Amino acid sequence: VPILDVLSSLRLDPNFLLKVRQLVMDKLSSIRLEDLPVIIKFILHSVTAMDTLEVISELREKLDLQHCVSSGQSCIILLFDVIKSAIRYEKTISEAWIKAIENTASVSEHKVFDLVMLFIIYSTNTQTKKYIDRVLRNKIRSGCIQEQLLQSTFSVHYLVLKDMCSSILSLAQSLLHSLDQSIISFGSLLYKYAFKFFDTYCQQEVVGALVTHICSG
Amino acid sequence: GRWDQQYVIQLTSMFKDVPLTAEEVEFVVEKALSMFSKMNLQEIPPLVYQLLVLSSKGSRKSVLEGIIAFFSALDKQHNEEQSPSGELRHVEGTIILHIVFAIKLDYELGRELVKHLKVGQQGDSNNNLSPFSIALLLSVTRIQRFQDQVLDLLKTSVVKSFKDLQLLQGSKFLQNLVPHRSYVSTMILEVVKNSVHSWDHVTQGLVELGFILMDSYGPKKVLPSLSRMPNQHACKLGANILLETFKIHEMIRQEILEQVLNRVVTRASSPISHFLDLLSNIVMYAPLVLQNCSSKVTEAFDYLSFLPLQTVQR
Amino acid sequence: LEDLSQKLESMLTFSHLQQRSAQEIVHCVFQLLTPMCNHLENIHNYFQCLKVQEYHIMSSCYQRLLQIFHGLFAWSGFSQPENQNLLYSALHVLSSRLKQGEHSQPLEELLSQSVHYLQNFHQSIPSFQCALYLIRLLMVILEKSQNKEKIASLARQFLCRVWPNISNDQLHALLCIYLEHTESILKAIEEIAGVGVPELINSPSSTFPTLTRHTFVVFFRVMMAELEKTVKKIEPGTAADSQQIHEEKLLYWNMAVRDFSILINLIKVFDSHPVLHVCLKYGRLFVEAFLKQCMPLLDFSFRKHREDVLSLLETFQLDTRLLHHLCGHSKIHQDTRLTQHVPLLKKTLELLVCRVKAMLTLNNCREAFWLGNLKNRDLQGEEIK
Amino acid sequence: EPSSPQFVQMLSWTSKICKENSREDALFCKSLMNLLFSLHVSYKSPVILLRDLSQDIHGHLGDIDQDVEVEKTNHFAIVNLRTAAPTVCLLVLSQAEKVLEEVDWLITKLKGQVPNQPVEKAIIMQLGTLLTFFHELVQTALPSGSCVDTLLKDLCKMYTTLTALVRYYLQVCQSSGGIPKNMEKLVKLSGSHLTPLCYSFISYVQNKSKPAVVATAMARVLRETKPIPNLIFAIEQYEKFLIHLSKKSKVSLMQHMKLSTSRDFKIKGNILDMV
Amino acid sequence: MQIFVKTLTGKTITLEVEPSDTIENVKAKIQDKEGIPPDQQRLIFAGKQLEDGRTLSDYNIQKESTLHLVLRLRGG
DNA sequence: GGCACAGGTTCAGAGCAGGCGTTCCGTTC
DNA sequence: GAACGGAACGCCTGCTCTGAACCTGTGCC
Repeated sequence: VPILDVLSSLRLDPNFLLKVRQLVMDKLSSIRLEDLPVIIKFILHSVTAMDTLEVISELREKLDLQHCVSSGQSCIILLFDVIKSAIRYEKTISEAWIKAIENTASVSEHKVFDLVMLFIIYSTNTQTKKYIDRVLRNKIRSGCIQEQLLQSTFSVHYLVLKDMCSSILSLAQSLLHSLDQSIISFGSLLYKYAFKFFDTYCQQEVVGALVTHICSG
Repeated sequence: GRWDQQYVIQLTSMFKDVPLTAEEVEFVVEKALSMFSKMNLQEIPPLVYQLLVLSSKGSRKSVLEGIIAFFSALDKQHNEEQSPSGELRHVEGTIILHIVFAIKLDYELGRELVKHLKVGQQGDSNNNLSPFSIALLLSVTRIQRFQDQVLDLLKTSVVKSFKDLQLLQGSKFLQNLVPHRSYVSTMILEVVKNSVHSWDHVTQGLVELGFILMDSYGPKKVLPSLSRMPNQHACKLGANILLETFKIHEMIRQEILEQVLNRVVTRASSPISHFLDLLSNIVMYAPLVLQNCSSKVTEAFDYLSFLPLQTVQR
Repeated sequence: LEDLSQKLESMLTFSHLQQRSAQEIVHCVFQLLTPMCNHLENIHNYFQCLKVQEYHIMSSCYQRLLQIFHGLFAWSGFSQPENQNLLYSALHVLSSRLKQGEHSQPLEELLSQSVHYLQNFHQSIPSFQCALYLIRLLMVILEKSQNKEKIASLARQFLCRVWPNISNDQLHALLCIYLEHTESILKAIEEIAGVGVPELINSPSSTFPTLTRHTFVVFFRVMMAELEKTVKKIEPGTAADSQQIHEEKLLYWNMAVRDFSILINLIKVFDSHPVLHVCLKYGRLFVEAFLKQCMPLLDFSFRKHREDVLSLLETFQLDTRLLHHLCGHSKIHQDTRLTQHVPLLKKTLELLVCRVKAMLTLNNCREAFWLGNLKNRDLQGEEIK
Repeated sequence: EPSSPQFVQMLSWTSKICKENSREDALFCKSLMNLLFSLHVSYKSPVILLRDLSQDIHGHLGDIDQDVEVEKTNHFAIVNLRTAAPTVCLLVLSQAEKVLEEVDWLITKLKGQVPNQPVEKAIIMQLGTLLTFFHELVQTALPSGSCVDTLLKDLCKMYTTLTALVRYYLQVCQSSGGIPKNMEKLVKLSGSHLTPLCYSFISYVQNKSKPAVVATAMARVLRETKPIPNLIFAIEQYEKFLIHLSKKSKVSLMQHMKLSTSRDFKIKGNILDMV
Repeated sequence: MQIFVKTLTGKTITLEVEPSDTIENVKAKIQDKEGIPPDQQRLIFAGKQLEDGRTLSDYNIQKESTLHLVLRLRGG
């Protein structure tokens, strides 16, 4: 792992870099949690522009995030901080990710990580908000993203989204405006669970937002 | 009958509780609005309150028409007297505040208002608006349900103003036909100039508009004339608004700057030149505020590798 | 039953009602209707197998019943499985309205029994509306599965009977139902359009009655709309597809085109506002379908199967011409209401011309494409000046 | 400054060069003309200019009838058989489009109002002038290339603009009872000179027929189909709005115009040799 | 120091108070001289909704400068 | 007889306007 | 007095505006 720290921080050719990237990616699910953020950081700045969809898909299908599940939640927060540092500017990976998951909208067996990423990236990029918006409005409609995913999402992966309260709330607000009561149902379930597991500040914010939708819309 | 100019408000309020037709509410409002001319100023807002809550069950477009005609004409009277303020703009502000708070109940008023100041066909935007109406709309903005339509209206109103002016300048025939009306850009800056009178429920809307403009109409096709030239006079108006706003309102200079730095930093995927030109202009007016954003300043310096060169340099 | 039909219409497609769920109401209604209004339905059948005010009432009762049945059976909570135990008990009831012992039977067999029971009413009924509700009911029972033939025979009987007035929209809906279940739409219109004539020969009221000098309109409307809808469904494949499939497609086309010709030729006898209004509005749609879903096939099957295509196009000119005449007619008798739909027609025809040019262009016979300007006629046949 | 005498002598000198010199180069000519319009427009409208040029084109290139004797080179020198066809047609057409933008823009502004009288008058004078322009162009044996497509799309633009004028008049004359005589005379001209020729033009283009990737061939051919239809649609839509105004004026504006000519096709005994 | 307030009936009313004094003090004076309690009052100057914890120095409010009132009836 | 610049063309994307779809009032018998 | 045609506000289709690059044709070395 500290090899990967070093090698990530060096000037090295992309070919040896791609070799060692595969020497990592074959040994993804054979690992503890402790090591993964520094590994993944390296991987986030090991990719090309052309191996982006393939490696996101490879990664996303390969992972567990649940076998690891107080070092677990702490090192998953650091994993997500590494993700926050790589998503911010490298749009060749963020748009690659959005479109890597929208293309896996066929199978309804797409999991927590797909939605955690939706929320994080919706909070992250002001600009790519509406592609996420439209992807989710089509996604929800297919009999995909449903409650049970949201349940476990907010049941375990809450400390990450604890920070991203207003992100969730903006999504919810944008959902409840339109038709297709599936939309409205899910946006309401969002409020419920979000209010449930989060701070008293979050709760105060929620009810404020709710009475706003009431007096207004 | 002729109305004892003192106690006309109470008379006006008597019509409130009687259920009337559209015709009888119309008669009272048209006459009562004709009364506005021949008065002192300061009585007008509560008059307007009673007018409005009566107008909830009748002809409301008629009242707004009369209002805006009144205040636009008198604004022009003030402008020509310039080329009588410290109370006048105050009463305006208060009136705006009344009508916002009354819309807060009844939304039909909002939609009838906006239909009145719908550009639609662009020639309506050469009789529709005044600085005063604009100030109204930017105050209205604060209602979360209305922050879309009003801003699409002002934005698209401003772009079409520039499309006209470009096309008029590049013809002589049209100049030989038309006399130049007011054009939306200069109305908006008069408003900002006159926001010193210090009703600041505007200024958040203004800020919001400036940011909208620079966000949308800024070099993205640039990384022609039609798509280029009058979607740069937009951006320039955005930035120009913000810088001018910033020189007046010492409460606001912080929040602008935090938003600007968020914009500068997170992107530089996209071209953000206009922003940095702005930032230079701001600091060159008053660098002291930048002590207050010391936090975001130092946060940028952790991101100053992942940023590209030109960003950093300027 | 007036009251109960009002309440179902409100509920599915009144406060003490609305504070209950639809499921609750329908769940109770099984027990509150089925065995004891079936008695009453049987009693109506007994009566209608055979003073006038009672007759009016009893007809009204009969239609209200069947309306209730339709309002019941179409409930979209029988899509989901929860309310379907209820449906299985309901079907048990309808089947056991004749015959008992066939307990916990297969669903489809029970459907057959229910609908076979519902058959026997066909002669009893006095008025149109009853027939319609009955048919719509059967159709929504039967989609829980060929069976179109039964619907078609029934619809044909109830289009062909005497019916001693009638509102157009009823008939519109019935004939939509007829044509979308018939085997061959094309020979259906052909049969009906060698029979649009005996409305002029015989009666100033035909061998296919429900066909007054009034009612022609609606026949026409539906024949045009449903034909245009039919042909739109065709997909032209490629040259990888056999000559055989192309041949049957072209014959299909040819039948549809001569059908269209026959339809349009009926305008000279039946000149009005609204019959014109129809062929304008529909012609353009026909032609567009012809562009978007024939022309690529012809490009494919030109060089082998050409002479058919030429017969086809040549034939198609012979009503295209009528349509241009119609546009002119519509301009002259300056009738706003028709002229609204001209220019898209025009634009659509010229676009056909140019598409043919392009069609030959691909097949390396571009220079052979000659034009001629057209003689200006009315609808009958002149050279108007 | 546009009104300054130096602008003026400059423009005048330019125009003298355009009246004087053949100069069989293309781009040279193109640059002069572009110069000339870019000056002239700051002084006054370019239509009588356009008219003179169109006439000169007609004189140089031919006519679709193949039998009318014409020369009016004398107007504007910068023309040959080499110059004027594939270049100057486009250029002058692009200037006409700028005019039609200006006028549709006026009209939108007028519907804005609900000052009027001189507005309409100037608009009509403009429209009639360049309608005469289109007349002299449309009689012409242009080539099958780009300039011909350009012309169809500028006609569509023409008719559309007329339609918009008509729609303006709907909202007026219902209130008052109107159509001042200018507009009548204009529609008279629109019928007599322009439209029937349009149909004759199209006869020319379509009857004029005289190695390529099949998919891009599809792209080419289907791009080639649209404009003539879009023309038709615009004409018919002029006619339709005239009808309306007729109904709501107590006037037959259609007594001026004619039974819309229409186009039936054929195929001939050439396909035989090809196979 | 003297100031003005005007209301929904046009009752021009004259309030004498020092500028360093606060706004809830004026609400007390309104309950006193006009009988209107504080919580229903909504006080405005020149298109600014005036809060409780401020004073007249905060809003640059000066001699004979006219305030506006409304009755914020929660229910009505 | 070949190379370079021009100009045409074509595709990809994105953005926006208008016409039809639903819902109601005027006009003509 | 009623019914059927004219009329208004929103979403989708498609068409257009624009740029960018390839490629091919012509003229000069």
